[PDB]
Amino acid sequence: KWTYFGPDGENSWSKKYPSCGGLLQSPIDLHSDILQYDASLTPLEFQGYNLSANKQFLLTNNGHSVKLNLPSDMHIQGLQSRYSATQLHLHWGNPNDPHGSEHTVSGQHFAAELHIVHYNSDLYPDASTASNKSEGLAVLAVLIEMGSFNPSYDKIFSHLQHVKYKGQEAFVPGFNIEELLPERTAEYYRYRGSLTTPPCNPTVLWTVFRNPVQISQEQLLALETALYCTHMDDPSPREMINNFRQVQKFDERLVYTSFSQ
Amino acid sequence: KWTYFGPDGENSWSKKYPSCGGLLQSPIDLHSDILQYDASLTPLEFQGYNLSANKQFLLTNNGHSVKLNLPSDMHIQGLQSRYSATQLHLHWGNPNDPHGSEHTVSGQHFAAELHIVHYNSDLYPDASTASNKSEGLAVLAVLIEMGSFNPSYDKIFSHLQHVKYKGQEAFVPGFNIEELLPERTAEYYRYRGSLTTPPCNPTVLWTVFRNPVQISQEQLLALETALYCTHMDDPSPREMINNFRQVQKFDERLVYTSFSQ
Ligand SMILES: NS(=O)(=O)c1c(F)c(F)c(S(=O)(=O)CCO)c(F)c1F
Ligand SMILES: NS(=O)(=O)c1c(F)c(F)c(S(=O)(=O)CCO)c(F)c1F
Ligand SMILES: [Zn+2]
Repeated sequence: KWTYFGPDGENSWSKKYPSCGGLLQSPIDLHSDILQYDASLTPLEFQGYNLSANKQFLLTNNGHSVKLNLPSDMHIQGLQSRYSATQLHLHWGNPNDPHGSEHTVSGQHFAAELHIVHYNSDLYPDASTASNKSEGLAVLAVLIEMGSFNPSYDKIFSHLQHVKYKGQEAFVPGFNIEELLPERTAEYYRYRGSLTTPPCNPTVLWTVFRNPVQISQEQLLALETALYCTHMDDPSPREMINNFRQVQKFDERLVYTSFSQ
Repeated sequence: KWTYFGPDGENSWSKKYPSCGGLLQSPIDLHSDILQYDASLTPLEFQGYNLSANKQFLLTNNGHSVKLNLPSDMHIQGLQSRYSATQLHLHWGNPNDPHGSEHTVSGQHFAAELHIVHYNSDLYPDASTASNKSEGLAVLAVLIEMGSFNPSYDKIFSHLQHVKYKGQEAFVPGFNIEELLPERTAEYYRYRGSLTTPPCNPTVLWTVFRNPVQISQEQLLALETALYCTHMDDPSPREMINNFRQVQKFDERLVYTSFSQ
């Protein structure tokens, strides 16, 4: 299987996953020279993000990240098709180099990055069918930096203790996923790109919010140190750290912004 | 048939060149979390770098960078063996994006990068032999920013038109190679890494000088429009632009600095 380190690391993904060496690869550096204001980029509307407190949602350690399954009535309104949620998950660095976002801004990482994955439910029945198809996916990316304690992110992080090892699963009671989004979600970067993980299909409409969220030093350290990418009984355990892809070349292309200011 | 762009680009190099997916890969981003001062890193001495103006040195297109062959009596003093020079070459961007260094510093690219490749001549008869042996090679890297015209670099750039296509060769009169190095060569970054091109052997002792040199906008444009990766008669010409590898993960590796700060 693929990993972020050693022989099955990202320089080797294209051997079993040819799209990882093809066009439109993500993530990318978002820097001034390639930004272009596009007045067409109006605010997204987040529908069904207030998940029933009476429902429980599956949290899984899948050996690559921690993922929370989301219901298909949750969706984004404002794009060419309805894009329905399927899962969220995170990417981070490590305590010695706590700079593990996937996208960078003017060459700089953030501490971590949250992805809320949606699929084109007008065209496809589910995210696995959509993922390799034209206009299949839309991902929202939130950049995460260290700062004040974030009660909303703790609604996920308080369960990490139950998903410590690969394959493990816990349930999270519904809460308002919109609380994980930053201020002024009207301000965002938008470009066409790819999954940042195998099979790297170039099927993702990216929206990366301009403003980061904050979590505390303790929360960031918790995320960096809670999980393993190996099964519980593995005699050679490995910590799940540095689970981000390096930035990809992006030449003669623009990233559109909904802000000029 | 490896390239820097498209289907045979750097995410695919490991399909033919396994070490490109292995450990110790270069280049890297030099940033504070991975730096450590090392007082044992004393100044290098550059011996036989003042090449006779009455002698000439072969410049060649190899379809990857322009390389200038260097004589083996040119060498570095100060490492744990004598390292004798073999060649120098460059990496650069393109006219519309002059940001093609390989190493970055705190997430920023420089305009271009000069590599002066040396091999351990105490142990090996030639750089090719050395290149697949541990610490077989020592490369000096100079970061190049856009600035003032540089007459010394122009001693190379003025000959580019005789080496416009793959396989072409030209002769460059000797000059003092030390004129290509920056100020305060005593301050450098040192780490164990790899070739930045196929076959990506993890056999380089890297020294990246702290301080950049300048070349002008017109010199960068000349360099970025002078060369092709393809033969003269190729019916599908490809410009030699953007010939730099993305930075590589580097964790549980430190970069040692000969400067505190
Ligand atoms: N990092 S990323 O947001 O690019 C990304 C993933 F990591 C990811 F795992 C999926 S996926 O929803 O698992 C594919 C459908 O089965 C994605 F669809 C996806 F887009
Ligand atoms: N730009 S770089 O300096 O790291 C570099 C290479 F990438 C590189 F491949 C070689 S190489 O030793 O000629 C090829 C070995 O078969 C080099 F010699 C070399 F110096
Ligand atoms: Zn992701």
